[PDB]
Amino acid sequence: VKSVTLITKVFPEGEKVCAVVIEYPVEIDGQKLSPDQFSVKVKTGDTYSSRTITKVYANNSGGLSFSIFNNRGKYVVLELSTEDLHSNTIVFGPNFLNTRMKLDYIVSQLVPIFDVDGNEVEPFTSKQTDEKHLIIDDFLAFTFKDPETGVEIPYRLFVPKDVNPDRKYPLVVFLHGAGERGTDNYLQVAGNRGAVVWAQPRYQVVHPCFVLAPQCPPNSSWSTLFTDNPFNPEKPLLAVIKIIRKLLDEYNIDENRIYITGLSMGGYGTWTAIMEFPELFAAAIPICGGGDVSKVERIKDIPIWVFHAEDDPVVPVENSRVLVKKLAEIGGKVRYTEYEKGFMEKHGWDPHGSWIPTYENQEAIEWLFEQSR
Amino acid sequence: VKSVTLITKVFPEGEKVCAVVIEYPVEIDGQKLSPDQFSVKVKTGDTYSSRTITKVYANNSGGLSFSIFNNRGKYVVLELSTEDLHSNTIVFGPNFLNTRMKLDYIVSQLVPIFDVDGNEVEPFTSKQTDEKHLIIDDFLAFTFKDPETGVEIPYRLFVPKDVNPDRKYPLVVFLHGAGERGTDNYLQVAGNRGAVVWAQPRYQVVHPCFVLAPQCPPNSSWSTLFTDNPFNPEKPLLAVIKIIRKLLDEYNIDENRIYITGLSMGGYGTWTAIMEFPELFAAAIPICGGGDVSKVERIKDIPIWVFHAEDDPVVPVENSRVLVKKLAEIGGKVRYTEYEKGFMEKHGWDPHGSWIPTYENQEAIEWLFEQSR
Amino acid sequence: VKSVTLITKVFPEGEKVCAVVIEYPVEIDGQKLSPDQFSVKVKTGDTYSSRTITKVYANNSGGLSFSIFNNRGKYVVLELSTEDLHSNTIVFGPNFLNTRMKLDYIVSQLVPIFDVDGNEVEPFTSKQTDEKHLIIDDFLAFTFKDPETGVEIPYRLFVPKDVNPDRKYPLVVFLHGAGERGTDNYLQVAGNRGAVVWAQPRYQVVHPCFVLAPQCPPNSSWSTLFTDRENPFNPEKPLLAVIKIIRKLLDEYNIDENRIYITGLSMGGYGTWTAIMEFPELFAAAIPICGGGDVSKVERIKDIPIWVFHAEDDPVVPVENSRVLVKKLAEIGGKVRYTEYEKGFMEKHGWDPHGSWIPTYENQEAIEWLFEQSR
Amino acid sequence: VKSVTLITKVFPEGEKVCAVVIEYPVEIDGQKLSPDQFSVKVKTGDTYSSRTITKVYANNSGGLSFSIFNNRGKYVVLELSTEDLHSNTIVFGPNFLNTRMKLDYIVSQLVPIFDVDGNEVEPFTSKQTDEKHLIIDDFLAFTFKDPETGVEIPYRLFVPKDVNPDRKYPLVVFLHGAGERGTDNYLQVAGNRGAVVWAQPRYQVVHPCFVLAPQCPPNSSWSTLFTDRENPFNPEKPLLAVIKIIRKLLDEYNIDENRIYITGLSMGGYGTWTAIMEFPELFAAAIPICGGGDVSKVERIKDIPIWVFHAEDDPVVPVENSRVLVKKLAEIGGKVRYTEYEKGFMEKHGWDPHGSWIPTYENQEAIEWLFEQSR
Amino acid sequence: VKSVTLITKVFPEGEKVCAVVIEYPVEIDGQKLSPDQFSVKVKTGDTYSSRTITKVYANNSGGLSFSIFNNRGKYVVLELSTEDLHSNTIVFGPNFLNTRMKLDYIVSQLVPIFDVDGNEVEPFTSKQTDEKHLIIDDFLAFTFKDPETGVEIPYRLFVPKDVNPDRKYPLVVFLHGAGERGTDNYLQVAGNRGAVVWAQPRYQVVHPCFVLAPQCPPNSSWSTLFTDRENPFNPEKPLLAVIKIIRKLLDEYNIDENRIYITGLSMGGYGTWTAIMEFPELFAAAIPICGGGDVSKVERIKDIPIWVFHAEDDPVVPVENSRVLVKKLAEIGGKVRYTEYEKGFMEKHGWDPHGSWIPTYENQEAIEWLFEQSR
Repeated sequence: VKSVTLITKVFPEGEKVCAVVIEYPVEIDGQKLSPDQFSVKVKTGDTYSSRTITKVYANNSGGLSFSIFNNRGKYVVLELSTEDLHSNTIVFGPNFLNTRMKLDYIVSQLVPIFDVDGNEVEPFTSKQTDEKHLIIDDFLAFTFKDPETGVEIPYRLFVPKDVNPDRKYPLVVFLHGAGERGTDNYLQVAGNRGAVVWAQPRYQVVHPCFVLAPQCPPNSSWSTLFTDNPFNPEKPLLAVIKIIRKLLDEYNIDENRIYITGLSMGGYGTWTAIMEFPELFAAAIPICGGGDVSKVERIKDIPIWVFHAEDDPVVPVENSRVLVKKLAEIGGKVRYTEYEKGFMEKHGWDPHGSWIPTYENQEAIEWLFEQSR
Repeated sequence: VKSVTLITKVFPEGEKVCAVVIEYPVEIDGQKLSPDQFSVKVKTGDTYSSRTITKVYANNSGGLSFSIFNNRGKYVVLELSTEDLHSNTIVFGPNFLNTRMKLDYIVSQLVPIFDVDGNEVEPFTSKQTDEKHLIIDDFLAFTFKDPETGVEIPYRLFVPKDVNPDRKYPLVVFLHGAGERGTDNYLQVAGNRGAVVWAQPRYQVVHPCFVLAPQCPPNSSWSTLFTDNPFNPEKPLLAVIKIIRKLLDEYNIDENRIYITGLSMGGYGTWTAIMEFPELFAAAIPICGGGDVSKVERIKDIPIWVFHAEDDPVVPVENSRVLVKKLAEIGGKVRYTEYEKGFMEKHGWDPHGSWIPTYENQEAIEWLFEQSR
Repeated sequence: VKSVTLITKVFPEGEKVCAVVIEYPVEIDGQKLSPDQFSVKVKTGDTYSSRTITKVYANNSGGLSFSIFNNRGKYVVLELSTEDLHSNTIVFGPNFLNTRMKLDYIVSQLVPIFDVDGNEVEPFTSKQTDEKHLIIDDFLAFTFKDPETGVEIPYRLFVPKDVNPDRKYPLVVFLHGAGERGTDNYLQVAGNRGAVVWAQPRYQVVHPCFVLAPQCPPNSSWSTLFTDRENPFNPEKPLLAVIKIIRKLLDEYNIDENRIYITGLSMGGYGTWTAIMEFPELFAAAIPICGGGDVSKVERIKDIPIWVFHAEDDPVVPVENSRVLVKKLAEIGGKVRYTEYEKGFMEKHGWDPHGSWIPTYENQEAIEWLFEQSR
Repeated sequence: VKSVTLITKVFPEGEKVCAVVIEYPVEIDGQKLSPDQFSVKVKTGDTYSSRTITKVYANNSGGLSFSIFNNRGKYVVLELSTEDLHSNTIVFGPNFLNTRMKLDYIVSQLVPIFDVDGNEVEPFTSKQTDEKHLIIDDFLAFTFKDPETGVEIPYRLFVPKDVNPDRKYPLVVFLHGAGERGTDNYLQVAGNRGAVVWAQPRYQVVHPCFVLAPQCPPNSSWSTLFTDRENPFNPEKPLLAVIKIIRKLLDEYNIDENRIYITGLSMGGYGTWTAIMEFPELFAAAIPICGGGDVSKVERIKDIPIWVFHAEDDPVVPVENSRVLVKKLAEIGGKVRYTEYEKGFMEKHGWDPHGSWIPTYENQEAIEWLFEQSR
Repeated sequence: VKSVTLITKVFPEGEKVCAVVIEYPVEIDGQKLSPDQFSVKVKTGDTYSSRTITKVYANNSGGLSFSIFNNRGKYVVLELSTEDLHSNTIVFGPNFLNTRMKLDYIVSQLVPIFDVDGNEVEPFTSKQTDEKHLIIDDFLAFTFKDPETGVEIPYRLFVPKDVNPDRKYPLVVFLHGAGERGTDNYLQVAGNRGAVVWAQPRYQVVHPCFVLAPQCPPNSSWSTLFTDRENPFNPEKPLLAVIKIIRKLLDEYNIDENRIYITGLSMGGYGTWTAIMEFPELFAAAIPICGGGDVSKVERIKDIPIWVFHAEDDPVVPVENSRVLVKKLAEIGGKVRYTEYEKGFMEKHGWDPHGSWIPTYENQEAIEWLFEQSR
């Protein structure tokens, strides 16, 4: 068997293994395939536990493309349940610091299966020969060192394809994630849909654009939140602005539509970037953060859509209310969606994670792309 | 008993029997009625199986109008569960060709029931004496023969009521449905809410309008999809344009607001009608189809809202993406709602059936009626 | 449709309607019948509730019989869940007096059905036209007028069938509990399996067998239980009458003076203890279920085989009532057995702990044991 | 991997695959094994379904034995739910003829596992390489050729072990039902616990014991049941042959002429009734389960202890068939017992009411009773 | 509130807290009480979990007694689900040594309640103030000092009540299993129904009865089981001591030398086998449950009635241990019975297969049988 390839996809909750794709040396008859023919298990961290296969099928493609008219062949896709316990690639160890386990899978075809010419294909068992990281393999990895010197900032950059080069396109800049701090240049783009949502074909076909997901080192934050008032720019945020300038230097990016959005720490981060560099950004979506209300007047002309859940037990909701109230009463350009108590838990999410429905809200995506300077 | 009348209503999934209405020769006390007093069963096709009665009540009306203040009399309504196995009137036999069984019901009042003057009304059992087809009996049946000659095209036409005649009103033209092909002049209007949604009082009170649901014969399609590139007009679509001209000839229809929408085969159909007759239509909603991207420039000024689910295993989603991407980058007037993988199955629908949420989306109805030339 | 007949049968917790039999104008093939073609409902008391039909079949007998081989005939049997709420015929009224519901059913064939001839019998709906009381209908009804005391006592008696007139057979006499008191001559045979078990074919065919089941009248009781707060151990008129009727039976029938057994529950349990103690000469063996006791008198019963039953947690009749008789019986040289149902045993099996007669009449060992007794 | 062995065992409703034993090249610690490390599947008939693995453990025996103390060895046992749909080895074909499925399994170790040495045996997948028939493999296979009639009769015989050659022991002869007819010499010992119960260690160790289990051939039957519609009570060739083989056994073995017991079910129940009535001199005691009867002949069997079993609602063999023999037996002076399973009792326990042999062979009282009989 | 008393009772799997009784300052009507007015909780070990209250009622006794008739008094009984996780008093520690939890409860009346006087007792909350050990509190505690060997042996002895001093009565001696070893004199009477069943009123009233339940000390065991890897069949000091104490009892009490019965499980099963084989003259009958054997010695026990019990799949004590003694007993002329619980039987009933003492002490046949034995 040529390979068995784990597929990962970023789900509102974070990155998960959603499929295994097995490459056969012959052409499998999908019609006759079924979940009970295979097993897929995940190592954590010393025993394996089962993954629920929900669907099976086939193609000469080898991503997750199902077609009823030819269910075949070389490639067999086993879909996995995203509700499985160990579906997540990221484990939230006991700080504001998550990590991404190396992926450890064993896969077996359990019984013989029929190929297109009606042979049997014999059982096999195998560890994976691959990962493939969906929409997260299309973000370029880069490093930027703040010279003079010298905080290094890994970042991920999505460049649109294939999109006439004598035109300029928006930049969406994203800020994770206390949990997503680190040095690996992956967490920031995998913790949630913050960076990746903008890169989905559904939105790219209609708002082609760049996305920037920089990564804050451990023990630092975007604002002086974790380094002590928590509202001033900290050197990682400082460095991001410079990365933005480099990107406009290097790429056909529309200076009139640089958008910024961020989450929790990256919430503070968003308010802070707009309040310190207010000529730079065309619009903002700060999610469950705070910022300096004495400085709201600087940003009265930036369209902003604020999000926060009422029952956020990590970042008090009042941190959004206060900015929203001041912004609005001074002539504004502000929206505000304050998720009701119980809403989040009703949808199976920690009430801090208000970024989940926010990035799943097509009204807000569309809104952002209507902004300009 | 004067009659027992099956009521049908078109549900997003298609037409179903949702009630039985029994006409008594005296006036029944609804207060005292209950589901366990009756039985309703459906013949398929050689045994009968039970229908779940969910609610009972009464009136001098005899559609499904429940009133708590007088629960009486002549008329007894038994509501049926739309989740029942054999609730659908249409069976999807093994092609791209569905059919509508003749309706075969037996109904019994099981125990004596009380009338308003406190008599008993004795048990009875009966086959149905009637169908009544809701909002599907308000579409006129007509035939059009393409003279010269001679493909005949049955069609259904909803004419608004009662709406000052010295004014012009929009035409909504709908295209089913590979499955809904046939000759009966019913399938097209019963397969799903494609034609009927526009005719609902909720929308008619505020956007009075005509609707046209023509029917494509078997073995043909709207575009050269099923007759072989699948993007050119096939003679049934050709004939529809002529039916549209006849209708403007015959009816006070606003030439500036002829809207077109369609589904799958009728998806291709929609793109095709706009790309070949671009002066004719004011807006379009193509659902899960494709069309010719070399011809997108002709339609750059037609407002279009495209719909497709990501995991459509019949019509690849890329068929919408490609048109959307080209349309947008050339100056557009295009929306796009690409339902996420898992969305459809989460709501109990085959992921091909993206027309179901689309016609259930009040934003899209309203949108269409804001268009004009 | 010729008739619709309610089939009742006495189950451990009393008599329930277990089947409905419809006599069709022609025969019918049951192979093609199915539960969802019919409906069965009870009234209670001004609405109906459904009986759940668990199997449909056909025979030519009219009872419950079914062979895979010939599932056909003019009779269609609809069997009903015995676990249905409204299956019991007897509503337990207060305080200690039960009443049987006049039975009230409507039945439907809902869809056409195939016949042997055929091919279609049309839907019908109907009240019932007949009860059939399976096993209760083999007990002849009689009334006895006690010529010494006026008291009238209705009774039901089972006479064995196809038995040699030249041999003699045992008599089982059953005394019912308070709740079965009445004047209808039905209750005491339908409230539990107390009379009827002895009359089941499974037992009759190995131990043919008369059964006398007397009814005691609503404002007395077998012993001075309900007719005195001093010592409810003395024989009351109804019990005394029962004796005279045992003697009528002996005169009228080929009954074996040496094997007149006696059992009863609760008020009938006191009844049983009182009977054997006041007439030690009469009975071969006794099964007193939840009753009570003249302890001063166990010496007269020293030689009668007795198997006592009671539940530890009986909240109506303290278990100590059986324990005391058994203790004394035992220490005096006995011929006594005693099964005392553990706390919780009854509710575990879904039974009020007072109803200890329920597992007892279901005990094959107990039945067999009674029959190996004699004088 | 040295072998993968299917363990079958005869359960009350017939023979099921209950375990899969894998012989590994080294020993293994079961302390560290768990059900989710393996997979077990049957074919039927061109797909597989899973057997549910309920416990994993190791021994050095190769059978089902497990001690908490040393959960280790080259053998790994995967125990399987006996409630799985595809556990039975025997598919009930029509009309009255069952067939055993050639067995078809694939087994997997899915993840690496720790060994004693060690530390890793890699995943493998495999068809089985062996059946082991637990208890059916102690019955020697023989065929007898009846020299008077040509008929060939395959039979299985259990010979006791570690028993004194100088004493003599009982013979239990089992006659199987219609469905077990055939020519394979396996069916009649695997279809139910009829032969094998007598051969279980729990009983052998208190009542050592030969068991003869003859097979009757697909187009006849023990009595003139299936070979005549006039009176299916006469001995047919297969039964007659069985007698001759009892005599061979007596000649060849230290069997006690005074304790040749006989039981069978259904066609074997008729068989049993016919055998004892036509050869009253031969058998010490009989257990005929759902069979039928020459009533004219019970006088010859007057002195044979007999315990009849039947279910009231048997839809294949009317219960009246047992009732009639029992009634007569009883009134003539007997030595007859009779347990008749109440309507519903069988389905309550999940059993077709015809299979009354199932609770019967599970009755310790019945087994014990047979062994206290003799001439 | 006068007191809150924990009611414990010995259930087949050991002693559980089954009720909580509250003594109120006045009487109370239980007719008006309901489970949701109270709360009951255990500690374990630094949190509490709820006991589920299944019924509330009142009496004037203080124990579990309830009559429908007078549901009233100063005592309020809260009955608790015996299926609750934290109901057992005994935590099974390692390796083979169990310990009883000091008991730790808090109880609440949550809402006001109506009294007889009345009309309101206010909410209260409280630790318990009392245990009451139902049946374990009828066994007097004693210690014996073996004057030949120093060994001290605690024991519990049940003396019958209201019994004639002039007659003599049986002695049942129970030897507990490894886990009940200790020095507390409680374990061996609370770990299972081994001692206490004989002491239940249901049995006492038909077979009055002493029960001796000795405790063996944590680092030995009745036979040379845990004190030698050569042959664990010899009498160890603790067993020897037990004998001397049987003799003390005979001296001190009206015990019948002809009916000293003996039973024990596991380590107590070995104990039982060893006892009767080394002192054949002493015991009338034995029930050894999952134990093991000096096979060379069964000839001395040839005449002792013995009913052995073991489960086929016991993973601690191989069933072959019972099979071997039974086989020999049988072939030598016996007086031996043997019930061997089938594989799966135990787990089906929710029991570890080693605990075969659980169904055994629940077997009325076994109990009755022991009592018909004598010399």
